Amino acid sequence: SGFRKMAFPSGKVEGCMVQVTCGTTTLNGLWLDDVVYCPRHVICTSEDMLNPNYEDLLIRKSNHNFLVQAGNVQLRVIGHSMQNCVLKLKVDTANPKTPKYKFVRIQPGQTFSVLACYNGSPSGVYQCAMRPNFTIKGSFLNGSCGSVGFNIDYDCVSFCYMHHMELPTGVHAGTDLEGNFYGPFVDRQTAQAAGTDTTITVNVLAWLYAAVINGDRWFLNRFTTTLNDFNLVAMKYNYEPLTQDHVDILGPLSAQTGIAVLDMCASLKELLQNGMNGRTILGSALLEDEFTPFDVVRQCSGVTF
Amino acid sequence: SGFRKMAFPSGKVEGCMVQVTCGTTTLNGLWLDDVVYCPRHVICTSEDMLNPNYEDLLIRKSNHNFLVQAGNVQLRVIGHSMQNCVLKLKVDTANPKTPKYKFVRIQPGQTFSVLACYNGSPSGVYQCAMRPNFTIKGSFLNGSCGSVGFNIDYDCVSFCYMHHMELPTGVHAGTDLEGNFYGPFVDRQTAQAAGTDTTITVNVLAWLYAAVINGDRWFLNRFTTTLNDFNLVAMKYNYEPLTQDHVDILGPLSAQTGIAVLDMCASLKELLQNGMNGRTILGSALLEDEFTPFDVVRQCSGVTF
Ligand SMILES: *[C@H](O)[C@H](CC(C)C)NC(=O)[C@H](CC(C)C)NC(=O)[C@H](CC(C)C)NC(=O)OCc1ccccc1
Ligand SMILES: *[C@H](O)[C@H](CC(C)C)NC(=O)[C@H](CC(C)C)NC(=O)[C@H](CC(C)C)NC(=O)OCc1ccccc1
Ligand SMILES: [Cl-]
Ligand SMILES: [Cl-]
Ligand SMILES: [Cl-]
Ligand code: NA
Ligand code: NA
Repeated sequence: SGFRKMAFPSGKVEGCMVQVTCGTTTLNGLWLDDVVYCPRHVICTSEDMLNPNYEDLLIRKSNHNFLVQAGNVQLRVIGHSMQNCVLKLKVDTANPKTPKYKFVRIQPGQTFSVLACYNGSPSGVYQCAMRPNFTIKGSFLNGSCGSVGFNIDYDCVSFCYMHHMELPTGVHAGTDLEGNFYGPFVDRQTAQAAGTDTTITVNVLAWLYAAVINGDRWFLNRFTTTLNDFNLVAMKYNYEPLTQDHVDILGPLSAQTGIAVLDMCASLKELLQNGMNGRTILGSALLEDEFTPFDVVRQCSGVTF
Repeated sequence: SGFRKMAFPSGKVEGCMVQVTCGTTTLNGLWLDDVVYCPRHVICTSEDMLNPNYEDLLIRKSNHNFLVQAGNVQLRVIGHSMQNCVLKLKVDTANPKTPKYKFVRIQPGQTFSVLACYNGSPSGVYQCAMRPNFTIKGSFLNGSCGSVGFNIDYDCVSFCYMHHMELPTGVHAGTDLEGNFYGPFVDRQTAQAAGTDTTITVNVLAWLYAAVINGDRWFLNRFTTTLNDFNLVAMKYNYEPLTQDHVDILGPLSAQTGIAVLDMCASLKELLQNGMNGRTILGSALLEDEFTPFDVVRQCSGVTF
């Protein structure tokens, strides 16, 4: 038993990380098959970043302006192109460690693992959620750009996130691997703000099922609620609305524990209106919303890859 | 910026995990060079586990009673031996993925990454601390035994933990890679209890420095304290004593932030006596003690491997 914020094993991704240097700027790239993906702002100076014209900047660059280094090996760039906010550098050697992979755009609330890298080398791995305001609360320092987020499905790596910037609040923004930002953000150093973040209600309920599975039951109550009445309370505490689709996705956890989804909603309702009274749930004094229903099933049934 | 519970990249360890089957019992082994390490209770039946005589049980086993499977490859066992609570199976093939490694016994308070595995395959990776009562609060299901804990130092994997059992409280116990349990526990299914757990004071202070580095400063106060006076308060809240060695280890964080260690102790003192008043520190309503001082420096300076 036990319940931890668990990341995916990172070896399949570690074997894809490289270092991309253009001019004096160095960040990470993702080497799949014969293409290296990296944030396009690698082609900027420290001065360009206020409002760069990336089209113009890339036109002035030749293949040999991009230094791509896999470990100590030197990769030869034989082509370069821009797709939205990411650079695609064609190299002369396919990565022999290329896993089976897919590029996917995740939805707010879904979780993934981040392999935080500097200079093409891994620093650490951690799990996090795409917030409802399309930011993530990561741990990223200068040079971490080009670090990727991912999920694993049996043997297939689903890449969903490439890191590009930090907004003043310590919050992090990036793109999918097709180069489109999550949220309204742009890769230039002009003033930008994330907008209203809310709590991922379906994930909190998932985590309450996780607590029951692991023996924390004090919050189960005799009350029940309707879906609309629950959302009346949720909205007041800046929780995302719970939809019928969310109810369906919580179905299997409800079946495993024998606690109807609306009965668990009624328990959450009381927690929101009364607090925890200095009690804890899975060691936490706050309601946790970075576990999806599938994250709970995976970890509590021991799914492997 | 940002601060997350970060695990080490797990690829070097993933390449060492195998599946060991004896009779009907299957757990994980660690394949380094030409030796596979696994928990010795793999040689028990479901009935033996009450009070096995492992010496006797192993004597009745032949090399071919141990089925060792690396992926789909079948390893040949050519030798078997017992060191304390772990089995050492000699195989006919060195692991080609063997990293540079060391076996180390960590001390209470120190952190490591756990690569949770089933049937020799990774399920996930998470960071945790050796509690003062020599247990860990992990996430382990049946079949997870033989999963290992580890740290990385540049290129060297320091293996410190092999998982063996769960005590009734959902708490987890295991050995170092020489087979000796952390704590007073024994690998048989007789009644056992962990004993008094306490909060890892030096780690909480580390995490308060981490909060300052990341911009949370509301808890810094004008007060100061002596080391003995702080420990008078700490003991009352079941915090481990802070020693002069702990002060020295916090030195570099104190120098980076400009906050003397005893001034941070004074801030912790007020937090303990007054609570947080519904405030949070790095998103947490409770004081976090699973980060060592070096974990904070690593993550906040971007150390790589
Ligand atoms: C890439 O490694 C690096 C990672 C960060 C964690 C530092 N990203 C950048 O340097 C990035 C490059 C630009 C061209 C996309 N810039 C930022 O992320 C920048 C961070 C600095 C200012 C600390 N943030 C930024 O410009 O945010 C928009 C903004 C600007 C001005 C006022 C408010 C908000
Ligand atoms: C190995 O994969 C598995 C992992 C656990 C997470 C289930 N470990 C065991 O099966 C282990 C084998 C014994 C011989 C060391 N047994 C236990 O960990 C056992 C767990 C069961 C009872 C759920 N725990 C145990 O025996 O604890 C001691 C005990 C016994 C009786 C009363 C209180 C405490
Ligand atoms: Cl309804
Ligand atoms: Cl908390
Ligand atoms: Cl003193
Ligand atoms: Na209603
Ligand atoms: Na004193």
